[PDB]
Amino acid sequence: SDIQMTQSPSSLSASVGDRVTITCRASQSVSSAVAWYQQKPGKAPKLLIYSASSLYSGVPSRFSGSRSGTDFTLTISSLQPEDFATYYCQQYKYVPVTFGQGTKVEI
Amino acid sequence: SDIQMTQSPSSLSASVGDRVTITCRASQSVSSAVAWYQQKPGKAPKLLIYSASSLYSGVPSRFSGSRSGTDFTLTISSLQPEDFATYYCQQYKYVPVTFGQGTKVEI
Amino acid sequence: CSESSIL
Amino acid sequence: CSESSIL
Amino acid sequence: TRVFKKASPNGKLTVYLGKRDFVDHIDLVDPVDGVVLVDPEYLKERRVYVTLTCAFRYGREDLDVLGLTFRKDLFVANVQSFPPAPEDKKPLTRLQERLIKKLGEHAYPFTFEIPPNLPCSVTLQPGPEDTGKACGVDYEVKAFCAENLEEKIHKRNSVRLVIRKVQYAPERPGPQPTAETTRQFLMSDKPLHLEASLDKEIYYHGEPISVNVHVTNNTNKTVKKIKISVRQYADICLFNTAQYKCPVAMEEADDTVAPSSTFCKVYTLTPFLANNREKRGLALDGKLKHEDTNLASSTLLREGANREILGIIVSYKVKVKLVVDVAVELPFTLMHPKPK
Amino acid sequence: TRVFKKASPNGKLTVYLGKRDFVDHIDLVDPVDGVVLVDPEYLKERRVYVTLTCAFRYGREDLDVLGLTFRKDLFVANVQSFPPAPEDKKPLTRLQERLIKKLGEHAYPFTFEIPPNLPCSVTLQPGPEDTGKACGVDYEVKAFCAENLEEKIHKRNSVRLVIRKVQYAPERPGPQPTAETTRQFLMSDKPLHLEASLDKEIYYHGEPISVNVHVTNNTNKTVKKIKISVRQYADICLFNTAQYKCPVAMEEADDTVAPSSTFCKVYTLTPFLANNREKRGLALDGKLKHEDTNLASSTLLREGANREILGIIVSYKVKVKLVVDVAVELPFTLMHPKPK
Amino acid sequence: VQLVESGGGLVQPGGSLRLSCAASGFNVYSSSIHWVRQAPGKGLEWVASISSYYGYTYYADSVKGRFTISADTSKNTAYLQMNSLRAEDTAVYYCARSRQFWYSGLDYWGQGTLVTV
Amino acid sequence: VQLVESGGGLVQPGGSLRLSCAASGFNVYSSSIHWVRQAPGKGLEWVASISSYYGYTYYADSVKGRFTISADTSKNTAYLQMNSLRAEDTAVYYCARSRQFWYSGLDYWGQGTLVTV
Repeated sequence: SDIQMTQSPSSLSASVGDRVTITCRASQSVSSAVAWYQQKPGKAPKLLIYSASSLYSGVPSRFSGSRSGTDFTLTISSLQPEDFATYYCQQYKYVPVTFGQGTKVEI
Repeated sequence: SDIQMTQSPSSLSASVGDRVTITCRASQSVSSAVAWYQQKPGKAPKLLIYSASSLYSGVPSRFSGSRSGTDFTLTISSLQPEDFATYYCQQYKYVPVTFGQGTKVEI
Repeated sequence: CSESSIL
Repeated sequence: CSESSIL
Repeated sequence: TRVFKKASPNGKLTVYLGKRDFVDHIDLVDPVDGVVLVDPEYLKERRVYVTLTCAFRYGREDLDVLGLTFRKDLFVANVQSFPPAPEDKKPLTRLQERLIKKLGEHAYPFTFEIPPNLPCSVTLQPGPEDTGKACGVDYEVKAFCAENLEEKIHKRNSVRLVIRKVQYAPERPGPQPTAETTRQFLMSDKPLHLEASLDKEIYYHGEPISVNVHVTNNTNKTVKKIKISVRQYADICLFNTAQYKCPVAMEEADDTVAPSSTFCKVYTLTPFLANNREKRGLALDGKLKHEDTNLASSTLLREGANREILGIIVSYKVKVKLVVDVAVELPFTLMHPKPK
Repeated sequence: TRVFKKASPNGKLTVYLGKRDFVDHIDLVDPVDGVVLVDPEYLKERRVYVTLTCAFRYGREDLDVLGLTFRKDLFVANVQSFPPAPEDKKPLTRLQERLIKKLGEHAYPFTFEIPPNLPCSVTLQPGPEDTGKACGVDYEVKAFCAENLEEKIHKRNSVRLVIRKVQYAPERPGPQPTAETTRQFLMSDKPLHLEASLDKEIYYHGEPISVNVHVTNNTNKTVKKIKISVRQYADICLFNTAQYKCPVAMEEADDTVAPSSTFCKVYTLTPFLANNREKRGLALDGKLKHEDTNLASSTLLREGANREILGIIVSYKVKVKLVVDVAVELPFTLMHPKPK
Repeated sequence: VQLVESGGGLVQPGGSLRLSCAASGFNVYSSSIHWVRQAPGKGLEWVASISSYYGYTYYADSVKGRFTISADTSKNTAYLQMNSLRAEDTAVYYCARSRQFWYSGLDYWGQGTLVTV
Repeated sequence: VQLVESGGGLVQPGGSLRLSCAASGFNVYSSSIHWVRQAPGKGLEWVASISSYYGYTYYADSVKGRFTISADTSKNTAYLQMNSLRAEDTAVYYCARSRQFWYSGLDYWGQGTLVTV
């Protein structure tokens, strides 16, 4: 059934070099099946993390995931001028795959 | 192996209307598997009896068969002008199919 | 072995 | 039923 | 006429039979009967028996692994001969009494009225790697001298005969089978109409099968190929039914039919065993010895019930297929005529 | 690290595991290990056993002899956990010891050294009519409180885990397979030369298979069609070997070759399970439950001996056939890559 | 390596439109193609998916029955048929690729044609 | 219903000749075709036969290997291929038909083409 991925905060800002964390709770136990996306303004999203901890190829090491029960977190070790975008939390343990509402990071 | 098939007499004659018999001995036991054939001068042989007793279709009733052990007999109850020909005894219980030497019936 | 006879 | 747990 | 016989290795017990193949008329089966020739002084076992056995020796590839093969006697009946049993007292047939006269007072009769619905003598074609006794349904006649049924059979004193239960074509033919199918497609809302029809219900062995075909392709699709094949069904049901299938003859034609056009021709197929030798499991008509026989003829089930039959049941139908795919199957009967 | 677990229905006994798919390295199998959490205050019986069972359960055409489904445990090993066995002085793994830290003194370890050559977890696709337990080779882990082995274990205090033994593609490729056949005909000693080759030895599931073909026909006969298919064999050998025979994907080209001419093209086969559902007896990779899984990946026999391997052994090869008929078969490997 | 997507346009309510996702560098048998829209200024929403290896097709509840997804395997391009469009369906329609063995996120994305009411 | 046979002629020793027995009115699968020579003025001698239903072929010892027999099932015609003809084999080569189920004598005969080495 539906699994509301209540993602928060729905908006935030941080200077270049500051550490930022984004939290995403699953309304039901989804195991370790979560992935994080980066969507630049108006262009196709891009995959960063899968299995809620695994780092994809190409993406910088600055992106790291983590899990705690039904609470998932994505943390940027040091935000960079090109990291300002909208990040989406996705689970894929149950169909339908459900995406978070997103958190726009502002300069 | 070959089933030597002696047939006698090698020649005979009888007046029209007389009863004649043609004897055929199978060197081995061929069960009831023998057939008798009429071969007008120069033309294809014609089948008369099969199973050593069974009279073929279309043939006159004047022809008949019989068996006794390894001795086979073909008898004509009344010989007619059209009955003068060469008759061959054939067994078909074992290959190779072996034909008799034949007995020409003469005026 | 099998065989045959004439009644 | 089966489950999971984090070391 | 001539009668069969087999003399026991002991020489003191011989069994006579009028014929080896017994016809089945759907509702009745010809009574197996004959006589046994016995003498007292050679009869140290004090009694003589006869035993008709109907066996079903399966063992198909599924049980090839585990090595084990099985057989179940689908029907067994016994009769007491040398000491005449009043329970077996029945009037003698012409053949039995004629043999009694020929033989004298030192022979005794027997007779088994095989009930209907028992499977016909059918053999399944062994694989090239098989070396055991051919699997299938068969009938066998046993005569022996013994003190009682508990005494073990003596291979040095006993007579083993194999008969077979056979079926023959009905004297009156069925209706000309016909079959058709109509299909609908998303690409075009017009049907693909396929028909087929043989010439007559019943076909003798070796006689060529002939199929009328007609295709009306109103769709936008093209019939890549016309495939026609005749397939032999062999229902096996000892405890619960199982199904196996084998095509015995096939004819793939590259013929096609254009959109919104009609195609019609008559094909011909003739099932024969020459090219089907490699086909393991194919049903062959009952063999007496390790001889060669034709494809298993169709089995005439009793009435329309067709219920609780044992052993192997063989049936034929021919499938017409179009590679647009669409298929239709026609039943037909395959067995020899009644010998004259 | 997300370890698994399972709790007995009564909740008195629970068994932990680090992973459920244990890779096979051809020559060694990863050791199954974990811990069991028990409480002596509720365990007056004073034994907590663990049982690894390599069950082999087989179906096929036994239903016709009634429901003769059979299973044979190809391998069973036991270990005593709650009373520490004196002879099991084997050092713990990192996972076991870290779990022990997590759990305290009320948990006890265990470990099974599965020997090589045991069949890989494989399932045979059930037919639509089959409703019982899926046949094939599977592994299962049991844990139960008790007082002896002879006493029947109670469902109340038993835990059942199903693991599977899995095998992955080699880190290095093989040689580019190739095969050819030259045929001579009664017309004259003029050859019909056929070759075939594949792009590479190992193909991952779903990856297309490129077949490189070349035909040289110097005879007057014409190759009516080119038949190319990829077929799966599953060698079933519990007591005596049996061979399965099942295509999984096929391409039929109407290409031909004129007398004294050459022909060359590359085809693309791609096995997949979507259209192969109806094929009963097809081999599927071992499931952990009633889920959906891909076609059974090939099995890597230990060393070159390949002698006396039980259960089911799966292997693939692709057949190139010409309808003059001439055919050639070409092996290849079909298994997943090693996950990171 | 990439996914080429095209077929966007404008259709008033009750119309139907067809989108295509032409894959390149991988087969539709080793992969599963998902259509992942995004309404203007809103968040992502998965609307349909096809996994040719097994043959299953999955649709979101909001488009259950309305849409139909298919893909020919000869040229490894997937199509999505939208019927009876509405205002709420206006969005970008990114195509995406999910590894078949086994799912690990939508690692490759199309380019997101438009749909309007 | 009849058998029509043709192809007789003269060939000196060491030659080869082809005879054909084209049947009409019955399939070669429900019948077996036999070749029954008959030296001038002598008795018959069965030389070779074919039973298409089973595929077996039988040859007499005096012609084992020398001859080969085959039948074209598409048109119900059977062929005898005689190789290395010799003095003693001159004869009339009647072809004949034997019922396949089951042998009951050679009920139908060809017209007897002539072979004179």
